[PDB]
Amino acid sequence: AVDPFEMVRKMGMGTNLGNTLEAPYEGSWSKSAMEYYFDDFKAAGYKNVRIPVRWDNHTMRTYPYTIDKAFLDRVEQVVDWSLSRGFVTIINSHHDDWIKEDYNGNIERFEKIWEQIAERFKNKSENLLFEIMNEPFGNITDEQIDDMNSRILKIIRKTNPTRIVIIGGGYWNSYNTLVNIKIPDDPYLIGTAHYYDPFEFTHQGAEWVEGSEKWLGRKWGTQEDMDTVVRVFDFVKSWSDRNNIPVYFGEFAVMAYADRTSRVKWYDFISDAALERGFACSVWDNGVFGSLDNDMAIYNRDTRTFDTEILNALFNPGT
Repeated sequence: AVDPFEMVRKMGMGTNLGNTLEAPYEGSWSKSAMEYYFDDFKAAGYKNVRIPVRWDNHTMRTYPYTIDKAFLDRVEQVVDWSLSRGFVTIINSHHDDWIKEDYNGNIERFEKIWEQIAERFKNKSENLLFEIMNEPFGNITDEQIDDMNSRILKIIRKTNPTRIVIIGGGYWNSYNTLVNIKIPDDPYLIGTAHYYDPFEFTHQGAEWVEGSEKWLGRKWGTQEDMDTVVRVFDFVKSWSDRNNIPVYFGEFAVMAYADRTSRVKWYDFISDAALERGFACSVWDNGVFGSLDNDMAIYNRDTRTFDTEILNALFNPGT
């Protein structure tokens, strides 16, 4: 039982375990979870690991909506690796888009998932954090997002009275949305946004983004570019102060298609701006270097090395 604002301190700067467990089946995308990734992340200086989890294919689609024991075991094993090394560890539901596309029909099932997650991990260390829903988008409404956060939080608190829960809002956990959510009356909470602004810069040539090709060549680094990030982070910091709730940037990254000076600068400036204000961070890393199509990578899981230049920008002040 720990104050959110200390937890955000301890979290400092960290990483996602990208395209791993949130893929339909583990290994269908980037390489499955391995114990040595955590040794490497530790040695790199990351203080937290966010672990995306897609529960869909491991969970029954009829009552009682049970999660395959095997799959919880697998996730418990990976979480345990994280907690063992002293990481602040975060599990969520990610890419579970079925609940976003038909909130009304599916909310029973989502409730059941989170009941079971809450149960299995009830006894873990306080450094295990639950994050309710990655990136709401589409059909689901703001009202429904607020309803969900309150609903699911309640289910979690039955078995996890004091574990910190992370909540955000719609439009891909935008900051614009975070600032307007209805915060449940609970003292163990953190709010999150994902920062990918400007989207056309950060996602240029991303193959899964219809129209990406046309942004190729976009640079980033002007005075105005920088001012915008500060103005937006101030705005988020004010919300944090007003509502007495810490802020967490669960994802940020840039396609390797981006001009190399622009790319590294962007990582540097976002880190330095978030951390200046006491925000926790987890950098997005999908471990993909070829094709550039799919590259938002830092750590190569085969060669067991890091894009050192970027890694340094995350931890150090630029100029």
